[PDB]
Amino acid sequence: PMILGYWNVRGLTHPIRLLLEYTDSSYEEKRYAMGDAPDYDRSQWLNEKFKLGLDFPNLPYLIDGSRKITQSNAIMRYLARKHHLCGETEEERIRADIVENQVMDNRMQLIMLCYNPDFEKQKPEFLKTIPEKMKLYSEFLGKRPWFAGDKVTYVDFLAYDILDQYHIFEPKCLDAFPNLKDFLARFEGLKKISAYMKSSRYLSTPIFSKLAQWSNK
Amino acid sequence: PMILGYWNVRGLTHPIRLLLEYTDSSYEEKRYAMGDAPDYDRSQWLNEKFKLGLDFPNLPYLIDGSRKITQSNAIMRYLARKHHLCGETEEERIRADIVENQVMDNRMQLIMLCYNPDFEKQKPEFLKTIPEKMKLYSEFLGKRPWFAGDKVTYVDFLAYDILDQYHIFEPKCLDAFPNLKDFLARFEGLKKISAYMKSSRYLSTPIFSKLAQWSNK
Ligand SMILES: N[C@@H](CCC(=O)N[C@@H](CS)C(=O)NCC(=O)O)C(=O)O
Ligand SMILES: N[C@@H](CCC(=O)N[C@@H](CS)C(=O)NCC(=O)O)C(=O)O
Repeated sequence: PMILGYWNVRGLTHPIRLLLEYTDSSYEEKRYAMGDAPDYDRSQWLNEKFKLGLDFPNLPYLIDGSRKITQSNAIMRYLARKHHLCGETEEERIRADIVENQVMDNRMQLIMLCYNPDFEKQKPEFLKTIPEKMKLYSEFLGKRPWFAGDKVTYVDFLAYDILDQYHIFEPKCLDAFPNLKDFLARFEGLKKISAYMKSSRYLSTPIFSKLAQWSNK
Repeated sequence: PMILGYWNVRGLTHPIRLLLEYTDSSYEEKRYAMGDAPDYDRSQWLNEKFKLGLDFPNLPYLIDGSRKITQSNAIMRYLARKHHLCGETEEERIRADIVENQVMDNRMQLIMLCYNPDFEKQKPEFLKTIPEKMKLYSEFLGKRPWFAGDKVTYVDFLAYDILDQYHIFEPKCLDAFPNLKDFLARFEGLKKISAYMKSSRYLSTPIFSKLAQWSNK
């Protein structure tokens, strides 16, 4: 089988776990654990970081036979090409390129606030900003059923993830965008997905390490 | 022609400027300026940020007639596809994806150092880490002429830039790494790049905005 390695956290690997399932990949995961405070030992990983033969060692990684990959986006694109889940048209490619990089931006912003020592001070001004981030998702999708077009592509996995996360963080952030909420239910309703969500392998939380101030446990 | 817009800095757009020159593209630039401390006015951009028809307004943006794109990597890929500078085989495609992503991480690490009020006391820890980053790019290029393989692809633009920037930060960081000093000279040796480095348009520094602690003027 293929081997997925990551922390025993949702982090940024939710979209890869979901694509592996949707595509019926035959895989196993090694979920590394971080020691507890104060130290938050990372030795379970560090001990083999440089022994897997990865060009640029990092988590997540994917071993797929003789193919070895790091960087979540490259893993996602690798799977997308393997299982034909890319945009077919120039327009679809442009939309997937954009979204793919927009979700990373929006992710880094959440990670930054979340691991910010002044998280409580920070919520307030950060939440005033969500509505305009959702609007931009909302208008981009418009009436299309999926982000690049007429077909589910790997970016739907990235966009579902990030929208789901913003929603955990601000339950009402989406009341004003029925099309986003509609997107989250169309996505949760794909066949292998609904099944994966009721399984032992499913991990929606925690999101971050115990380092976090949010969704850290 | 095509319109590229970004700040009047190198920032994260050096690779696009290079790619437009290497490909003999017809293009005009809009270089936005920002005020000086203490409030660093961004009003030149802000006045037109929501007036361009951009899906997710941001800098850099590229406009190619109908097509309006944001996110640097999406602009890079659009230019790559147009001018056939994409990997050709799967092996080239994975190497491209990884590098693209590895570049952005190494770039985010430098930006975070450089925008930390603690620059000076923090810098010496940052320097200790460089040798290991460069060894990774080094062992990855190996003996290949270019990053994805035997031909220049869009990723050599992303790689030239991040090696060039770290090289400006630590002039001696590449001494142990011949294939990289060499890569730097092969790239610069490209006809249209060599031509462009001497032109009126060339903008090497500053790299960061007036806010940074390093290379801000
Ligand atoms: N940009 C990388 C993020 C890599 C990264 O930041 N990995 C964190 C987990 S989110 C890590 O623990 N890295 C392993 C390491 O550096 O040793 C990706 O998108 O895959
Ligand atoms: N992930 C984006 C980063 C973009 C970004 O943060 N843009 C900066 C300059 S590097 C900016 O000034 N944005 C202007 C704004 O927010 O209105 C990219 O790769 O293009």
